[PDB]
Amino acid sequence: MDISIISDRNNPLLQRREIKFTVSFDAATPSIKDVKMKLVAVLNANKQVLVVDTLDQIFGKLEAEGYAKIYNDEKAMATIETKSVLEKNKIEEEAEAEVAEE
Repeated sequence: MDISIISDRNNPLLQRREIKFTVSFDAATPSIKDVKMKLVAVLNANKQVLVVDTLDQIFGKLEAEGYAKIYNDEKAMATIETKSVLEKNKIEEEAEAEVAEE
C-alpha cells in the first residue's frame, strides 16, 4: 500500500504516541493488524504494542486518512484507555509461517 505520514506527535504524559498519516489502496482493503504490518515498517516501532485508533476512506479518489496510536505499557493503557480503544485491538493475529519476507 501507499501510506504517507502527515505528522509525528509524541505524548509522553499518557505514555502514548500521536502519529497521523494517510493510507491509499486500489480497492484492496486491508485490516488493522494488516495495516499495522506496513505501518510498523513505516513507523519503525514495536508492532507488539502497536494498534490503530481510527480511519476514514476518501470518496474523491482511492485514498483513506486515519490516525495511529502507540503506548508504552498495556498495563497503563489497559487502565487509562477504555474498552473502546482496547476494543479495536483485535484478539489475536495471523501468521502464515515462521518463514516470511525475502
